[PDB]
Amino acid sequence: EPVKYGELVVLGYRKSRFALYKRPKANGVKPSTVHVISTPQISCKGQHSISYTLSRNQTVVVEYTHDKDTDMFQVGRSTESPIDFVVTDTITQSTISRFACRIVCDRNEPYTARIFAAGFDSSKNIFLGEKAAKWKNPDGHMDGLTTNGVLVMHPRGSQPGVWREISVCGDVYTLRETRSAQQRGKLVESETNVLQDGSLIDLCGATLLWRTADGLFHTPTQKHIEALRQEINAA
Repeated sequence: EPVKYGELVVLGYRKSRFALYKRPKANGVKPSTVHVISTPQISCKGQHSISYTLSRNQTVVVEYTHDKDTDMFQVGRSTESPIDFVVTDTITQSTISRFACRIVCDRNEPYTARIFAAGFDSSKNIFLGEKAAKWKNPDGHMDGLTTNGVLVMHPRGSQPGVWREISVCGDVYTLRETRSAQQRGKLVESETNVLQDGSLIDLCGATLLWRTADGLFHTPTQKHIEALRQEINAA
């Protein structure tokens, strides 16, 4: 009983193309207890945690727990243990993040893949410092954007679609004024962070092509070569 979620492919113009398979024992996490605390002078939890540091005092700490029905896959430029696919730039300095983003996959059918901005570090942490876009929504919960952000788009199946920012909790947002301003975009309550076949993900410095399991199983990505170049003409 082997199961492949799908595949990642680095668009040209540390490997080429990373496939994703349902790991034996669930990797996934999902958030729980929240702690809020002020301080004259970053902090977190010896577990999976995300830290939102609002003032020079108050800091929210969302401590993530084991999720039974999901697998996590981390992408970024770090080569430490928690990164599952190392992505280098697609050329000076270095734009991509060490822990760019997570791909969380449902372990039961139809094995949906969803993307989240930021990956946990070699310490189980995401840190969101003052100098980075954050907020609480009416839902009650905290959320933020990564400094550069993860941008996702999906084309019409004809193709070139619209680019969007992914928060650190899913939630789709319209682009910032300019790529990475502290001023975040606007919510899109009606779009999700689901990766449908042939979605594009810009990690800021590299682009990746998501491919659904059934996706590849019907069309080879070779036929989609021209469109991807016509569509990468969105930038």
